Amino acid sequence: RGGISYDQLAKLSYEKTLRNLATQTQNSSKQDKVQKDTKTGKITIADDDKLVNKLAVSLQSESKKRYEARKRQMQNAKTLYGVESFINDKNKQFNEKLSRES
RNA sequence: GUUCGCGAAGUAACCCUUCGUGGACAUUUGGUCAAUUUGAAACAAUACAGAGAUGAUCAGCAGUUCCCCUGCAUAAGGAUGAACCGUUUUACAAAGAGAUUUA
Ligand SMILES: [Mg+2]
Ligand SMILES: [Mg+2]
Ligand SMILES: [Mg+2]
Ligand SMILES: [Mg+2]
Repeated sequence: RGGISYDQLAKLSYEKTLRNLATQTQNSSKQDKVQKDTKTGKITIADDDKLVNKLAVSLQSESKKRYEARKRQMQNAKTLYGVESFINDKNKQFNEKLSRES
């Protein structure tokens, strides 16, 4: 049991997004360079604007999905426990935090 | 202007006066700045509030700050000098079920 370290958590997050990129290519397949300017020193990479848009969309979708999966957790945990005496929400979140200690 | 020469005129008798002409002496101040409104002090007054830890009443001492003010100050005081008192979501996974799809 126990917790998962950050180097093991990062690999599992990297393994998970590779399966999201695998099925994204499978759902697409189901439906149907390097230039180095010598004067400036800058390196320009030419890439597809669709794959850059799909990168920007999927990060926003994962940002909203974790935002909504946490918002429902806020609305559920506020309306679970009311037995022990509280005063405000920061007291409830602290007295619940004492319960996970024991 | 002074002084050292030189030349001419007059008085002289080689000295004085006069005006011509070479030298020498002395040689570069001040402003970062213009004299009332438009290149910048600040108080006071009026209005509106009105002193931290509190259940009430009383001492304070710090800290953080791209706020300082008094003071000789590395002392101390400025309400414990003031401001602080809010807003708060992703380093995120692993297991186990029902609806909607796909081709
Ligand atoms: Mg006091
Ligand atoms: Mg006092
Ligand atoms: Mg203080
Ligand atoms: Mg003080």
